[PDB]
Parts: sequence; structure tokens; C-alpha cells
Amino acid sequence: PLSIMGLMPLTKEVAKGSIGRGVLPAVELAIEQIRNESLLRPYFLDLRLYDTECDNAKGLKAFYDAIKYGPNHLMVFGGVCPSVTSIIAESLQGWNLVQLSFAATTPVLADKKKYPYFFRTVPSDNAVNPAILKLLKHYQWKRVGTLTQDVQRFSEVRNDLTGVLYGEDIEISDTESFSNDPCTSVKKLKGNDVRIILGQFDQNMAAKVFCCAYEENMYGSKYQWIIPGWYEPSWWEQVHRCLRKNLLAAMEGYIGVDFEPLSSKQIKTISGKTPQQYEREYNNKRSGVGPSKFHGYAYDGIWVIAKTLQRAMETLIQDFNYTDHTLGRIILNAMNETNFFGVTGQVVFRNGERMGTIKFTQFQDSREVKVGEYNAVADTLEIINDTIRFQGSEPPKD
Amino acid sequence: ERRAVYIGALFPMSGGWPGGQACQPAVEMALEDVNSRRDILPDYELKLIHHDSKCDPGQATKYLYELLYNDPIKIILMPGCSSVSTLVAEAARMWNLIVLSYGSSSPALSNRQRFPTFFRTHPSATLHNPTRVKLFEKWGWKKIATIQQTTEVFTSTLDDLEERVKEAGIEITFRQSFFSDPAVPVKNLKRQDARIIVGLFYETEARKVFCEVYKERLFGKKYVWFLIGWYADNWFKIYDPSINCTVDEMTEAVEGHITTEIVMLNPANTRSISNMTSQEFVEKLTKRLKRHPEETGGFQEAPLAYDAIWALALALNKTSRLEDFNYNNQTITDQIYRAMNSSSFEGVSGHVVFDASGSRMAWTLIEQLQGGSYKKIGYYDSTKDDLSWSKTDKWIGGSPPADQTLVIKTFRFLSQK
Ligand SMILES: NC[C@H](CC(=O)O)c1ccc(Cl)cc1
Repeated sequence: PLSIMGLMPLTKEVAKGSIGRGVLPAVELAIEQIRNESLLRPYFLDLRLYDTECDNAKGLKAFYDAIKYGPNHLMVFGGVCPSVTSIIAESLQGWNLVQLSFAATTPVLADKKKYPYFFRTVPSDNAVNPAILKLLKHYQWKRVGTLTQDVQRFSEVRNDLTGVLYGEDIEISDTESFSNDPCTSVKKLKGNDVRIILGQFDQNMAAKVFCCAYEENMYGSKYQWIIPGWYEPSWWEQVHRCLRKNLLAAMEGYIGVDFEPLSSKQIKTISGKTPQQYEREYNNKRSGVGPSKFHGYAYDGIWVIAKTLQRAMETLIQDFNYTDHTLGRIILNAMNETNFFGVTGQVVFRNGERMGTIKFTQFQDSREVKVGEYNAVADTLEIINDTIRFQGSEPPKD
Repeated sequence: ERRAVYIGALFPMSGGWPGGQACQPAVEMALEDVNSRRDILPDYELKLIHHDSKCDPGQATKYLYELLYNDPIKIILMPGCSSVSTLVAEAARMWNLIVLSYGSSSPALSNRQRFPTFFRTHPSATLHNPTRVKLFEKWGWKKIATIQQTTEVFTSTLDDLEERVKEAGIEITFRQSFFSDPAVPVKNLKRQDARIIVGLFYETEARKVFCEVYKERLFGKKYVWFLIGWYADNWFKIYDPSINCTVDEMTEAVEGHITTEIVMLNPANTRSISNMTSQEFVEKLTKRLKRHPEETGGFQEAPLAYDAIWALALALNKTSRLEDFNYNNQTITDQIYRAMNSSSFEGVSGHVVFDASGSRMAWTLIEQLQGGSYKKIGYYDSTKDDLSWSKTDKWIGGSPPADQTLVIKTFRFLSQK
């Protein structure tokens, strides 16, 4: 029995419970396959699920109860909402526990001096900066402007972007930031002849930004917008200043950037299957539960946990009463060594951060379509032709 | 013979704000003074169980677990800085506990629908904002910049400063934020030509901010910095291995910056409920300390801890019932909540009242660094609109600088020769 502490919103009352309920089939498949093939020969993986409704109070209560009443847990697995995830991840080191998340995408968790024991199988949303760098190098865009909403996540994404570009020859002409209304800032962007704009703002502020861009005439054949792509699908007509035709005319052609759910290769993964077969069996396993985006990352996370427990038992003393510093260090050093082809690509960690594939999508007439990928392990950007298009003949130049 | 009742506490002895060093002996003094008196609790006894939270939510989480899951049942917790206070106050509704802070100034902790059982003796940090707006209006500045750290206390202070400053016709042109590294926002401030800068960050981080300011030459005759007056008096001369800028460079990197702080101590010489004036309190505290007051962190917040302990004791006396308290029922905790909500007594830091707005103090001290030392340059009372200006502030050139130097319509005249 190798007990694992599973924290994720399973409650129906919370909106984020959809993530846990759609992820559970994937983790079930992974653990049942591990039990069948018997990777851990004498032991067996015991995943204990503790429900956290993304309330900091209830999440901390569940964590405390699992620490005291539950078995001796070796690791923590899960953490979907950012508040509870931050609370647990900062404090893990006190109990020598090691966390592996699959939904916590905030870039602040990448600080390995405040979160030394935190790991991620999902690319954080500040890992889209080298993807944007390769996209800029692909079209010879050597002068960009930025429009950043002033909260923590976007500020950190921008403070990382400015360091990614350091050494290259892409200069940030103008830098802007707003808090409540971006209209004052789009005017300053227009008044400096900024052609390529890297926006880091929220979903509710995106509608305002695009309305202010339509009013400022910051669109058409000679302007390009590159905004985040994790917005929910059909996020424009859900809003109800500018009537929808102008909003759509202002946002036609923006390139979203986001991580990719599943791989597109056919090479056999560590499970002995291909990503297409895994997706087929996942879709026929869950009957009516809503499909989540993190099911592949949960499959890979369970396989990472199994492999790291295996290679930690290889170097072995085994008891864990939350006092064993040595066992925590052994599990850390074993998790740092994870390298295998999972269902979402190759699973490699660079200081706790997963090196995955970032996909590009472009808003055509009334829907977003995929227009390329960026493989961060090989550092290669491939743009799917026949898909990406521009309103002018050539790409807009700065 | 007396049934002991226990309180939990978390004193930050290090980190962002090391207030525990001088707020823990104050709590010891207050507990001794309230246990010696037979009028307050004739049959109970207030005892303290404390831990050094170091002012970070990780060790605070560990010690909160050790507190809530150990031998003595606690009736109230007393966290320190704003981070630990927010964590405990939003986690304490599951165990039905009351949280009473003494040094927590986060404006976000005034939300009753989010921190339902939270009290504090420290004023909210929204009091610095009207003083800043008054200093902007006096000197005629209309567009300012900000460089904060993304902690909830500074975010809330900046939001309130925003809705304040927008009300008087002044705009914040540039907003920068950073989590642990200020180099990029500092160089973005330099590249954007910002003149009047409001920095909202802790001291151990102000040192890094100002190292990066020195390396960017973002100081001199054109720039004015508005910091927080709660840092140590020699915070720029303190040796710090994380920064590369030496002491002599940093001493001139920060020169002529304005700071604001609240008084926190009763200026009058009347006697409080403990039968002790502010001078005797300060003298006993100084005799109780191990180092000098100027180098002991959190000396200006010790009366707040004293008054917090006294208010807790008075509210427990008003109900006088205690050993029947467990983390499950809601009767005793909301009884104590109703008792504390209606507290009013003359403490060593003025009239102690637990209001929702968190602003029971009025006077704001305004200072300025002149030649490596702080000199007081005024006072301000936000309610009666009083500005006791002392006419002492110095400037390079006799007059305070101005941002965005204005255009001058100079005429061309026929040569007179
Ligand atoms: N009592 C002072 C208060 C403590 C806190 O907010 O945790 C404080 C606020 C802000 C700063 Cl920069 C330094 C200290």
C-alpha cells in the first residue's frame, strides 16, 4: 500500500467540479492499467480522494484531516483551483510531501524558492513566451507592443516575456498596463505606431480591449493581436458598448496561444497504446460526464507518480511519518528524473516545470482554428499552412 | 483554583515585518497585568501558546495545524502580519474560532462576508491614501506611477488609492508589479519616464527595489518616492548579501523620499484602563526588551498588542461558559463575537473600538529623508482636514520637482541692437 493524497473538486455544487469529474475516468484508467500490468510488483497504488470545493477554508480543512486521520501519504496529487493549490504548495515542505498538479497553470507556482516541492505536468501560462518568440522570428516581427492587465498572473507573464526576449533582437517599443478600463491605454498604443500587440489580459477585459480597438481603428490589414487562448469557447457572444458586428470585425484574425490537450503522433506511449486509442477508450469509458481538458495530463501524472515511486524504491528505511527528510529528498530527486513519452507528448521537467507543446489558434470568421504547434522540448515551431491567413496579402509588418 | 483558558498566537520574529520581537513582550505584559487584577477574570486565567510564524504562510500553516490539533483547546487565535492573518481568518470559520490580530493592516480583511469572525486593533492601511492625495494636491501633481509587490495588502492599498486619487482629478499613468524580482518593473519605469512614484512593498524588498533603482539612475532631482514609514530607521545601511549595491551607493540612491505612518500611540498623558500612561508603558517596555527600541522591530505596534489582549480580556469578562467550548458548537463563539463587537474602552493607544472600516485613528505622520536621517515635515487629520505643516521639507533647488515638465510658449522678439 502506497497511499497518495488526492485533492480535487469533486463536489457538484462548485463550477470547478467539472474538472475533477471529467478527470476521474483518466486516473481510473491509469491506475487500473498499472494494477493489471503490476508495475509496482509487491505493492499497489492506493489513491485516496479528498474533496476540496476550492474554498480555502474547506481545502485546508480537508488537507488537515487527511494529514491527521488518513494513512501515511507519500505524495500529493491534484490541486485544480489556484488559491487552495498555492496554500498547500507553499506549506508542503513542512510535512516533506511532494505535490504533482495537473490543472494549476498560474505562473507564480514556478518559483522554486517559495514552492520547492511543487511539480506540474501541465505547461504554465508563462511558458507561451518562447512560443511567441518563435512565432515572431517566423514573420520577422522585430518590434512589438504590450497591453497588460495589472494582476499577479499577467504581471508575471509579462516580467517573464521581457526576459525571454533579452539577448534576441526583438525590442518592445511601447509597454502599457491597465487596471479597470483599457481605453486610455489603447490610445497610447495607437499614438506610438504599434503594429504587433502582445496582450495579457482577462476574458472580461478582452471584450473591452477589442471594443476600444475598434473605436481606435486598431485592426484591419496592418495590425496583429496575440492574446491568450485559454478563454472559454464562444466567449464573445456571451458578453452583453459596441454591437456584436463591430466586435467581431475588430477581433477577426487574433492569434491565441495555449497548451495542447493531446499529442498528434502515433508512436507508442509508455502505456503501450497510442494517443488516439487512449482518447477512444477515455471517451467510451465516461458515459455522460463532461469532457475536461486535463484528462491526458492526469493520465501522464499518474504514470509519473508510478514511475517515480518505482525508481525511488529501486534506490532503497521505507516508512514515512512526515518526519523523514531523507525520503522526501529521495522522492524529489526521483521525480526530477522523469523522462518518458506519455499520451500528451514527452514528459520532461525543467525545475519542476513541464516541457510540453504549445498550440497556436487563429480566430477566423466565426470560430477559432488550429494554425500550428510549438514543441518546447525540441524548440521547434511548425505552422500548419492552408490554415493561417491574413486580411492583407502579406503578414502585417511593423 | 483558577480554570486556565488558552489563546493561540503567531509572532513573526523574522521575515518581511519582524514585529514579534517587540509585540510578544507587550502581550506578556498585558497578560500579567490582566491576571494580577481580580476584577477582570476572578475565576479564569489567560494563558499563551505561541509560535514563530516567520511571517510566511507555509510555516504559518504548519503551526496552525499544530495549534488546532493538539492538547489545549483554544478559544481565540492572534496572528501577526497580514498574510498569516488572512490565512487564519479565512480558515478559522471551519473550527468556529475568533481571530484577533494586532499588526494586520490589509484593507481586504475588512470584508465581513469573507472573514466573518475577524477583529483587529491595527488600523487599516487605507489611512495613508488621503494623506498621499493631500500631498499630491498640495504640490500640484496630476499623474503618478506605482511599483507594488503582489501581496494582497499592497494590492488592496493600491486599489483604494486608485479610487481615492481618481476622485480628486489625479490619474495613475503607469502600474508595475512584481512577485520576487523588481529589476524589470524598475527598468520599465525608467523607460517610461515616470516622475512621482509610489512604492508599496516590504523593507527586505525595498532594499532590492532600490538597488535596481540605483543601477537604473532612477533618482536625483526629477524623481520623488513615496514609501511606507514603517521600515526601520537604518533600513538602507543594513548589510544584505542578496543585493550587490554597497551602502554608500544606496544611501544616495534613496534621498529625499516621503514616508507616511500612523501615530499608534496616545499623545495625551491621561491614564488608561490599565492605570498607566503612554510614557510609563513605553518605559516599561524598553526596560523589558533585550535591545534598544530603535533596533527592535515592531516597537510602534506594541500598544496595539497590549490593547488587543485587554480588549479580549474585557470581552471575556462581559460574558464571564469557557471550558464548555469546542470547535463544533456556534453558541459560545458568537456570544464572544457579540461581546467583542460592542467593545469600547480607553486603551494605551487611544479609544479602542472594533469598527468595520478599521479606521479609529486620525493623525498621520509625514516624514522625509534628509542627509541619511528621517525628519518630520508635517501631520494630517483626514476627518477634520487638518494639515499641521511644519515647513521643513528640503528639495534640490528649493522647490519640489514637477513631473511631465510643461511646454512654455516663448515669444521671439526683434533684436534690440
Ligand atoms: N504593522 C505594520 C504592517 C504589518 C503588516 O501589514 O503585516 C506593515 C505594513 C506594510 C509594511 Cl511595508 C510594513 C509593515
